[PDB]
Amino acid sequence: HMGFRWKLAHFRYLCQSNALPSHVKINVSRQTLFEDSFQQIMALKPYDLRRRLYVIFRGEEGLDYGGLAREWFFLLSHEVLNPMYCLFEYAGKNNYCLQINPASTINPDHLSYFCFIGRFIAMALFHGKFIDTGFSLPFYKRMLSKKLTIKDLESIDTEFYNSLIWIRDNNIEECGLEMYFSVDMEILGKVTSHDLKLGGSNILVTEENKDEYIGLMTEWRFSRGVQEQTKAFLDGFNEVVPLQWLQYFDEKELEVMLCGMQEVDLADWQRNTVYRHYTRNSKQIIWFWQFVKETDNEVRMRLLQFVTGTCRLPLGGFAELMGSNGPQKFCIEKVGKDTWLPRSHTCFNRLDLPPYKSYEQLKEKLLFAIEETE
Repeated sequence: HMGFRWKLAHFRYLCQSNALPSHVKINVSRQTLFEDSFQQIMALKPYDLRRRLYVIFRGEEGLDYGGLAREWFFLLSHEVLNPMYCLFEYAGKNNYCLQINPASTINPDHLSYFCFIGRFIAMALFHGKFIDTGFSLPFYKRMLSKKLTIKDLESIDTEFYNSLIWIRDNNIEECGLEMYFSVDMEILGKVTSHDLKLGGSNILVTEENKDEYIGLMTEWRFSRGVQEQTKAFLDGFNEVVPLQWLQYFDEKELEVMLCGMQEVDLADWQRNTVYRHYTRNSKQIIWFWQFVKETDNEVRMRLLQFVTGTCRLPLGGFAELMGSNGPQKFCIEKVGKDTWLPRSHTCFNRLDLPPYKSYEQLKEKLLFAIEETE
C-alpha cells in the first residue's frame, strides 16, 4: 500500500544476512514428489532450509537452474495444496483457495505433514520463490498474530456472521436469550461442550459481556476443528522463518509476497463488472474507472483484495469470478451518502461505493479504504 517496497527489501536483506553456507539436496521423482519431498525435508534440520537448494528431479532430466526450484515450489505447491491429500479443502465451493480440512485428522500423522507444509512455505519465502497458494487473508492474519474482526467472519460464514452482527448492534430480544460462553462443537459421536474461556459453560451472555463473547466466538469459528493443524503449521514455518521477521507486513502484503505481483487487465475488469443502483453512465462509476486507470498496479491489487479477498484472479480473467453461489462478478453498489467510507463484502466480490460529489473525494475515500483497512 505504501512503503511496501521498503518492507520487502528489508525482508530480502533479513533473509540474505541469515543465509547459511553449504547446501541441501532434494531428490524427488516427478510423481512421488510430495511423499519424497516430505521425507527428505523432515529429515533435515529446519535451519538447513536456509542453505542453498539443489533440487534434482530424478525424472532424471536437465542440467541447471533455480528454474527447478521455481518449478519445484510451483509443483509441490499444487500437490501439498491439492485436496486429494486430505490436508486442505476448498472454500466456497467449487472455487479455489484453501482451507485447512478439519477432517485431516483421518491421517494420524497429519500434524507431521502440517509442520512440513509450514517449513516449505517459509522456505519459499526465504528464497523469494512464489507459490500458487490459496490461503485467505484471515489465515495470513493468524500468521501475523493480528486479531480477527467480525468482517473477517463475513468472508467465512455469512450465517454465523449474521447472528453475531445481530447480537452486536442490537439489544437481546424478540430474538434472543440465553447463550453461554461455550459451544457445543461438531464431527464426533458424543453430544459434548467446549468452553470459550475458564468456566465458560456457566457464564451467561449479557448486554455487557456480549462484546467479549462476540470476540471469542469469532476466533473459535476460524480455528474450530483446526487448532492443532494450525499450530503445527506455524511452528514449522517459524523454525525456518521466525514469524517475527514478518511483523511489519499486513495480511494483504503477506499474500502478495507469497504469490507475487501480477498485472491487472483493465479492459477485462471493466467489461466484467456488474452494478447495483449504479450504471456505467453514473458519474461515480466513470470516476471509479478513471481512478483505476490512473493508479499503480499495487493499488489495483490492494483494491482487488479489499473487494474479493485475494489478489489472485482465476484462470480466464474476471468473467470467471466465483462466489459461494456460483457466478459472482465484481460488483459496485451505491450505498449511504458522500460522507460514508467505502466498504466491501468479499464473499460477494462487492464494493459498497457511496455517491461521492467529486472525483477527488472518490479518489481520496477509496485510497483511504484500500490502504488504511488495517
